[PDB]
Amino acid sequence: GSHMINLEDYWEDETPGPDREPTNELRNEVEETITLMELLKVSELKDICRSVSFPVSGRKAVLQDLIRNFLQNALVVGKSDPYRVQAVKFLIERIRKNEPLPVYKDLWNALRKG
Repeated sequence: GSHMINLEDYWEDETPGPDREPTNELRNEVEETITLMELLKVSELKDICRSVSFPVSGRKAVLQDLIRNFLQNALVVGKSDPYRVQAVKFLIERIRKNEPLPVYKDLWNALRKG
C-alpha cells in the first residue's frame, strides 16, 4: 500500500538486476497468472501450443501442466526464467483478447530485448 511506502520515495532507485532474490511482484504476478491460467481450456491450450509450435499431441492436462510448471519453475533459486513468464502471459492475454499469435521466436526476442 502507501502506509509503508511513498511515490516520492519509491519511483526509482537504479536498483540492480539480480536473479537470486525473489520479488513480491514476481511471486505475485506468477501466482495470479498461474491461478487464472489454471482454468485454461482446449481453445487456449491449443492456441498456445500452436503459437509456440509445441507438440499438441498430448492433452489439456499435459499442456496446462507444461505451462504451469514453466511459470512455477520460472522463479527457482539459481534458475530464474522470466522468458516463460512473459511468453505465457502474452499467450493467455492474446487468447483472452482474441489477438493474433505472431512468431514465438521473433516475439520472444522482441520482448526479451524490449
